[PDB]
Amino acid sequence: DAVTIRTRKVISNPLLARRQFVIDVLHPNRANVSKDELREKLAEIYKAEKDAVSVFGFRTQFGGGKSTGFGLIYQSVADAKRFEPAYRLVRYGLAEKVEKASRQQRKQKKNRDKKIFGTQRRAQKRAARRNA
Amino acid sequence: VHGSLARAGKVKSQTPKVEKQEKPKKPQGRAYMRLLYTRRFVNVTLTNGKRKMNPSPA
Amino acid sequence: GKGKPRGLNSARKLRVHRRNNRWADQAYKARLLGTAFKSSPFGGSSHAKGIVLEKIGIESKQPNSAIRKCVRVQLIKNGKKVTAFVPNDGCLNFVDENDEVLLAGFGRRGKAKGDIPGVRFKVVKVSGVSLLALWKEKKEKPR
Amino acid sequence: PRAPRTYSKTYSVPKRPYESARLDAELKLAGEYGLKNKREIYRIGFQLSKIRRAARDLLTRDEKDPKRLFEGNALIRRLVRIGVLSEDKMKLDYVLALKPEDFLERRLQTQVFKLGLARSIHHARVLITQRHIAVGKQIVNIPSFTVRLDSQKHIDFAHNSPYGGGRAGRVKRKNQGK
RNA sequence: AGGAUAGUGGCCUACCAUGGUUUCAACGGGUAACGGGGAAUAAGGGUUCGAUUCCGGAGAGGGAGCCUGAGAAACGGCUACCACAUCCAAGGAAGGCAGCAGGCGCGCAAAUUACCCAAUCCCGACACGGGGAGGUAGUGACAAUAAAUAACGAUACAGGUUGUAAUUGGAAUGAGUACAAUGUAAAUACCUUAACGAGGAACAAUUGGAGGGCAAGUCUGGUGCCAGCAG
Ligand SMILES: CN[C@@H]1[C@@H](O)[C@@H](O[C@@H]2[C@@H](O)[C@H](O[C@H]3O[C@H]([C@@H](C)O)[C@@H](O)[C@H](O)[C@H]3N)[C@@H](N)C[C@H]2N)OC[C@]1(C)O
Repeated sequence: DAVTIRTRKVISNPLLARRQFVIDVLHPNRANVSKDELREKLAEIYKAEKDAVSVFGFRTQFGGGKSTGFGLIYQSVADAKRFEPAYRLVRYGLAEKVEKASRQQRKQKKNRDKKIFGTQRRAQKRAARRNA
Repeated sequence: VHGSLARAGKVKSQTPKVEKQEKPKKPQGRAYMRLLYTRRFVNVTLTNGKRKMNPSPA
Repeated sequence: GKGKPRGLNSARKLRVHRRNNRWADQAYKARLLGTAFKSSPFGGSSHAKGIVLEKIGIESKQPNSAIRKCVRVQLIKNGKKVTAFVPNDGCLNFVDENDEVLLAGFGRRGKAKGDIPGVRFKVVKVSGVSLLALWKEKKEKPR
Repeated sequence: PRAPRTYSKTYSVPKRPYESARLDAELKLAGEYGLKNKREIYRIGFQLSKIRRAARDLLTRDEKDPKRLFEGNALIRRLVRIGVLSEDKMKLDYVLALKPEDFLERRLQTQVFKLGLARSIHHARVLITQRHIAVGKQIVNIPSFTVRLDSQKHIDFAHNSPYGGGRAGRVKRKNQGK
């Protein structure tokens, strides 16, 4: 209801081929909209694609209503993929959260490779022959 | 007339036991300040320059 | 006049003279002799735990006449034997031989309090629970 | 590790705990401003006391002195802005006359009481606490929130208040239907 | 004068001289002594504290000796002894939490064997890998800031224009539970918010006191210099 998008402190960022500014939502009678919704409104306002828009860090003033945030308007999915981290892309869907094990499991494996010199196959076959 | 360790707890033991009385709770916080401010400066009960705050019933 | 040196170059005399005479100040002398660390029953702490060795009743000093209920205690940390006092009518019955009590001073800084001869500490807890709760039955003695 | 965060205290209890005169005066102030406890009196005493220590030291200095003028004028303006001082009292010598009855006027509890928003100052406190008040376009829930002159004009019911336009509340929505 | 050192120097050697410090406190002994920036209190002058977020030093069970390397007398490097201590088929082998978390002990006295490289910066052949450094959660009444436990009206009452002692109602609300977004590396929490959430609003405030110092009773029972209180 009467959602408005208000921008200040705009930096044209060619080094990362993007653009940095601050984004304010003026929404009454509502909790707040999802970040993705601000991405579609930013897209419609600035006639850029959805995947070239990224926003983050939204906080509302005391008393409800108005919220601030920070957003990036890239100039391709290619650019928004070149200059961006994995967690934002997993948020949107432009990537996938890689299925690594836990930190303890990975560290324990890496320490467990410190007890073998040379290739794993060599040790495996050697131990198999000695366990006959 | 002496004592010893045997008579320990005598008076607290033989005190007739009386329970505390159910009574309305008093306000906690700034309402208690309201109550004191009235009883001391609004409903003052001055007695010829002798203000008693726990006068015995007599 | 006044019997102290006033000269502009007399600082060493004044400083050493003050240093000598602070030894007559009991607080300063206790602190710099390390008496609390080397001779106090608690070794300089605020509280100490112990084991009850017996019970004792001590006749109060004049002009009072009563029997103060006190326990003989040996401390865990150093094995010293101290006499503590249990407050609150009906709490000598909460302490038994070979119980572990927690002690504290009477607030007079190593001196005796009141009409109680030669007693310097008060029992705070017994068997891990405070005497204030056992007296008011908020808790019961675990055995 | 990371650098420490600075913090401090905002009150100091009196050296004498039981003075009949001081106790009576503090109860009078609490009743006249509907305060929660004496620490709110203590805070005014503390902050006015450091103001007066600094400002006394300034008044002990000479006029036209950059330390003197700069700090004194800054203090004077920070005092006039909040409504502790008025328009004709920018001299640095009227601040010493200031009283805990002054700083306690500027609270939102007192201001909500003074301009008809509440039936009593206790009502004013429970309206601020229960979030029915608004200072300008910012909703305020802190009774000790000090109002300058600029926000003196801008105190009203919350834009979404049951008393300022919006769905009334639980007791209404549970009783009016029947 | 040489030797050694990266280099000065009794740093060490040879020969020689007999010097060097001290009541202006040497030397020796104590330290419940790492130093400092600082902290607490503070009319002024002072007193007391500083293991500990930054800087400097030192140590890695105790001692010593070395390798490598620009740089270590390094201990999450080696070597040996001492003390502890693990495995063993008895021939042998393997150790160093004053890193993080966790156990035992000690005591008056102090928290989870959690998540992560997203920030801070560091290292490497490196835009990419790694970082218990660090960051996020759990425990957390060490301290510090703000701050609910209620409020408003009416009857006859009471009283000299309201300041009135009770019980009659309409309302308001967040403590909490929970649609959703946000927050975030992912979360949690805060902030924002659907449906909920108070008359004994039992959604019930505590700790100490009432002879004086020192604020607040000579009211009722119990005891009877006993039991207890009492700085
Ligand atoms: C055993 N108690 C001693 C008590 O005897 C006395 O000690 C003095 C001491 O103050 C004197 O010494 C003192 O004064 C001299 C001054 C002459 O310069 C100083 O040089 C010296 O450092 C200083 N400690 C010393 N000369 C004799 C002791 N008995 O005062 C100090 C004390 C520790 O209380």
